[PDB]
Amino acid sequence: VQPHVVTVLADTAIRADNLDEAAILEARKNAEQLLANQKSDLDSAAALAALAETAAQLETIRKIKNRAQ
Amino acid sequence: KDENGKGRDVLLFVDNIYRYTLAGTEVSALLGRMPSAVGYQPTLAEEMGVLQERITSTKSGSITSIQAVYVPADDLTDPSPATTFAHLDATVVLSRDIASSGIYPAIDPLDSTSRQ
Repeated sequence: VQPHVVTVLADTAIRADNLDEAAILEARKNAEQLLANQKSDLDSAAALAALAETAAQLETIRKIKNRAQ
Repeated sequence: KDENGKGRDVLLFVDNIYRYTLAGTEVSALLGRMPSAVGYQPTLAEEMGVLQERITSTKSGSITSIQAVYVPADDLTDPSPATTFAHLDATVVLSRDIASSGIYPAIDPLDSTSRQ
């Protein structure tokens, strides 16, 4: 507290009236973990699959260049 | 045969038998002959075998032969190299990409093999 300014450095500062926000903090955690799940899926499912796919049979084609027939 | 002995160790060196093959190609059409699957003389296999068979170390003497093998268009699947492997116990193959890397010599480790 200062004669004009007050700062509140709270660990967990939540706009609320009652100590019952447990119903919304879990919702926040589920949102974060769900978006993490989206990250893990779309990074893996898109790339890692396509990572293997794009590298399928390159040398098979590279050797059959020098075929003059 | 050496007196009280046999023939000696024979050093033989072939310089692009592919040239001989190429000449056989050159002549075949004029010979009234037909065109192989690419254009070679059909008789190319038998003539190559005839050529190779008179080349051997026998009960008499030892003959050591080195063969220069040009590879047309740098292709293995050409009929002539293919036939050639059926003739060479010692196979040594070169690459263009290895030389493209500046490595001199540029022999490929893999395909060059030896029954020894």
